[PDB]
Amino acid sequence: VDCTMYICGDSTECSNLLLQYGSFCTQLKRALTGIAVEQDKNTQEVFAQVKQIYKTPPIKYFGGFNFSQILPDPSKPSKRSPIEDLLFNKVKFNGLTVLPPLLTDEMIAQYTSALLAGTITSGWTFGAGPALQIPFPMQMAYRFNGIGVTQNVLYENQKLIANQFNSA
Amino acid sequence: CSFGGVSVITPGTNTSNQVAVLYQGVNCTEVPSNVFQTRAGCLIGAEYVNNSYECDIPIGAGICASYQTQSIIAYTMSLGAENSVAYSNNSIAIPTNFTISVTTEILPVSMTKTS
Amino acid sequence: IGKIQDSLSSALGKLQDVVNHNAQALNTLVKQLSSKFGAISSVLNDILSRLDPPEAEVQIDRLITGRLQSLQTYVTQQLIRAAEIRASANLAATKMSECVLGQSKRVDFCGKGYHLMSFPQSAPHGVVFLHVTYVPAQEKNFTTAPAICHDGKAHFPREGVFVSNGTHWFVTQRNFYEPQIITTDNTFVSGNCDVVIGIVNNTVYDPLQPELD
Amino acid sequence: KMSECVLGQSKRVDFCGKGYHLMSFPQSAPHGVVFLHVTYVPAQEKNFT
Ligand SMILES: *[C@@H]1O[C@H](CO)[C@@H](O[C@@H]2O[C@H](CO)[C@@H](O)[C@H](O)[C@H]2NC(C)=O)[C@H](O)[C@H]1NC(C)=O
Ligand SMILES: *[C@@H]1O[C@H](CO)[C@@H](O[C@@H]2O[C@H](CO)[C@@H](O)[C@H](O)[C@H]2NC(C)=O)[C@H](O)[C@H]1NC(C)=O
Ligand SMILES: *[C@@H]1O[C@H](CO)[C@@H](O[C@@H]2O[C@H](CO)[C@@H](O)[C@H](O)[C@H]2NC(C)=O)[C@H](O)[C@H]1NC(C)=O
Ligand SMILES: *[C@@H]1O[C@H](CO)[C@@H](O[C@@H]2O[C@H](CO)[C@@H](O)[C@H](O)[C@H]2NC(C)=O)[C@H](O)[C@H]1NC(C)=O
Ligand SMILES: *[C@@H]1O[C@H](CO)[C@@H](O[C@@H]2O[C@H](CO)[C@@H](O)[C@H](O)[C@H]2NC(C)=O)[C@H](O)[C@H]1NC(C)=O
Ligand SMILES: *[C@@H]1O[C@H](CO)[C@@H](O[C@@H]2O[C@H](CO)[C@@H](O)[C@H](O)[C@H]2NC(C)=O)[C@H](O)[C@H]1NC(C)=O
Ligand SMILES: *[C@@H]1O[C@H](CO)[C@@H](O)[C@H](O)[C@H]1NC(C)=O
Ligand SMILES: *[C@@H]1O[C@H](CO)[C@@H](O)[C@H](O)[C@H]1NC(C)=O
Ligand SMILES: *[C@@H]1O[C@H](CO)[C@@H](O)[C@H](O)[C@H]1NC(C)=O
Ligand SMILES: *[C@@H]1O[C@H](CO)[C@@H](O)[C@H](O)[C@H]1NC(C)=O
Repeated sequence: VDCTMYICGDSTECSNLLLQYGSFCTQLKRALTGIAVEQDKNTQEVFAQVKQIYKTPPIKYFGGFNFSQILPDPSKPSKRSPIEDLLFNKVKFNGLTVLPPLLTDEMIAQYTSALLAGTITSGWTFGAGPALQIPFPMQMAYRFNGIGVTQNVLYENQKLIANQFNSA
Repeated sequence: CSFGGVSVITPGTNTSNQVAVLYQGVNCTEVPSNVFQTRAGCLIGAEYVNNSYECDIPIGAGICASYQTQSIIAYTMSLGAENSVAYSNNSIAIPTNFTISVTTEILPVSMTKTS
Repeated sequence: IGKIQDSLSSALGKLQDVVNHNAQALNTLVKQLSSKFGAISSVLNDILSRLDPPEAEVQIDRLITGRLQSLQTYVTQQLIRAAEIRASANLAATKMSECVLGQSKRVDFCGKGYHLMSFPQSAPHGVVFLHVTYVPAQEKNFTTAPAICHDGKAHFPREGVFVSNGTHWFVTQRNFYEPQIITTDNTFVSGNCDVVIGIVNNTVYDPLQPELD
Repeated sequence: KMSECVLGQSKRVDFCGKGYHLMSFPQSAPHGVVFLHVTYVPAQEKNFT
């Protein structure tokens, strides 16, 4: 908000009278500018949590499990996924102005798809260093160990577990 | 009729005294070389290149500026490198060495007590 | 540790920022003692010298209202800035508990890598943590299998991964390459080898069987 | 949450959904983020001595 243009607004008898109040309008513009600079740091801290922009391999077959509804859609200008397309369809004046965000949401969708391909291809290794590939069934079996289940319970029930994931 | 803020982009007076100017959300045909139209306004005094670097000075809507190519330039920031994991249904990568690293983290705990 | 000392001796912007903010507000408070707010001057010894008491009340009230407004704006913005310093100190108190008096498993809470240990250092109005982490390096690829079939049974590693250097099959631990012969001491058995997908055929060595004989 | 539920596996109870956290996937929303948490839920118990 332009303090002077909201208050006075064009007139000139009002600007000289408002000049008598000191730095009340400089403080308000500083306060609003700090807020706007904080909104970009919010988004940088949530989404730019990845060194490289990782890609999934073309074959796209992770021991079964089916991630097609959450991987990016190549037939789109925005390259969003099917669920990211569902989510985006559900949500000048007297000195007032709206600034645009630093990151487009194409860029945000590109950060999220890289976080997804890091996880589906390397498990948790890309979050601690270089991405180390591992087959998805074996990564799922490592995770079953982390909750205290023995890892043949996964390999002997792989198809059922993959069907339950797909239905959910 | 048109109003908007004016911003000045500078590489720092310890580097140069050249400057670029952003007229915020103003159509670049009604401002009063390099005139460049952005989703964030009209930029004057920077040339638009086709490369893409890491962001230096944030302009907005995906556009950043830098003093590189000097002068001031515009472009679209870089999300990051490009790493391609050689994923397969029977391949694994295992580390053979390690590094010990140490980093810092700074946090404010207090401010000054005034009366 | 020798490089922290160079990089600092040659970065404390978050501590500088809170000092600057407070000074910029205290200066704005004093610089308001010289505005009229719609009066004849900014000095009470000038309204009490060229106005009679019935006329100086009206001019003193215009200053009182302005100065009260400015003081109360100062006091609101300090409450809002202190509520933010409070959350930072609450996070610092949790990091001192969880990274300095313990080893954390939370990812990216005590550095980037695998947390080993943390050291505190005092700063002007805050604290610096030095985080020591482990980072794996220099990876190779091998080929893997989920289980090994032998004598009609399926074997799984007790705490590792089965790997192959091209012709032979070993067990490693998952974060550091150190291959071992597959025996019945580092694997366990469950089931027959036709329900797992990806089983490979290989021999699992029994230590007693030869040694005894 | 993005650090601890997407870049790792969490043992903190209820930080990444109901059940034993297996893994989590992020999706971008307008001005926000959506987390799809995959968890393991035990079922069909029997009693024993
Ligand atoms: C992953 O799941 C999707 C369903 O969400 C599959 O796509 C559907 O497949 C059925 C038949 O299996 C078709 O009738 C639908 O028209 C498909 N929907 C589409 C293409 O949007 C998809 O085939 C699954 N992936 C694999 C590899 O099987
Ligand atoms: C693991 O990495 C370390 C480096 O961090 C290697 O040690 C270095 O070896 C080179 C060549 O022999 C020396 O010039 C350096 O002085 C060594 N560094 C240190 C800190 O001593 C080590 O050889 C690697 N190990 C393996 C098995 O590759
Ligand atoms: C693991 O093996 C893969 C498979 O070859 C290697 O990835 C390939 O590396 C070459 C050369 O760097 C590239 O041209 C290919 O594009 C890569 N991907 C393929 C072939 O899918 C990788 O370098 C190996 N990793 C290690 C650590 O040796
Ligand atoms: C895989 O590792 C094995 C080590 O057990 C290699 O086989 C041995 O290699 C050494 C040196 O070449 C020989 O002295 C041994 O006779 C080999 N056999 C055994 C049973 O130890 C094997 O060459 C490695 N394969 C590859 C492709 O590197
Ligand atoms: C792993 O070993 C088993 C047993 O040695 C193999 O099973 C035999 O496979 C041959 C060829 O398909 C058949 O003629 C036999 O009847 C099988 N015997 C039994 C008991 O199943 C199995 O094929 C081996 N796997 C691989 C990939 O070679
Ligand atoms: C395990 O046994 C207990 C009883 O010891 C079962 O709880 C009983 O459930 C029945 C049927 O709902 C009730 O009529 C009883 O009153 C319950 N017992 C008590 C003491 O309240 C329990 O449902 C059984 N669970 C399983 C999985 O078998
Ligand atoms: C600022 O100026 C000093 C001396 O003129 C120089 O050493 C330093 O590199 C300059 N900083 C930048 C960012 O150019
Ligand atoms: C500025 O005005 C011209 C003339 O109508 C128009 O062609 C152009 O699209 C306008 N700018 C933008 C950003 O639309
Ligand atoms: C950038 O690349 C595009 C490709 O469509 C081209 O048309 C344009 O002229 C290039 N810009 C410059 C400044 O060379
Ligand atoms: C892996 O994929 C190959 C295709 O190249 C296929 O022949 C093989 O059966 C698959 N094995 C597993 C364990 O998925």
